[PDB]
Amino acid sequence: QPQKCQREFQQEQHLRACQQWIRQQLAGSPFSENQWGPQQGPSLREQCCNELYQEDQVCVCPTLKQAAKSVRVQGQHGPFQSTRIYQIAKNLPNVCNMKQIGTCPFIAI
Repeated sequence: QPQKCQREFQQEQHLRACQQWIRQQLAGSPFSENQWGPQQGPSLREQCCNELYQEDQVCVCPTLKQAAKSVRVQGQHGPFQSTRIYQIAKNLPNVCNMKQIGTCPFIAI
């Protein structure tokens, strides 16, 4: 909503490790050893948890909704990914406390 960040976050410094680790929750990524998911890329949470905060708190959200909106869809995939994509992107600010105030206090989805 706030362009002050929605204009600086999407300007040319969106997210990836944040909107990418979630992509590892599917078959959209390879696998080798054991791990919560991205065994070959475990360094994504502590990375995104920062790569999402590095843009300040005015970017932590709802701006993130962006990097999360393009976490999969990119033309028309109907209501499917966003559902879980969000149900798994809502636990990010839970273990990556990056929103003290409450920009995107979503979860009841």
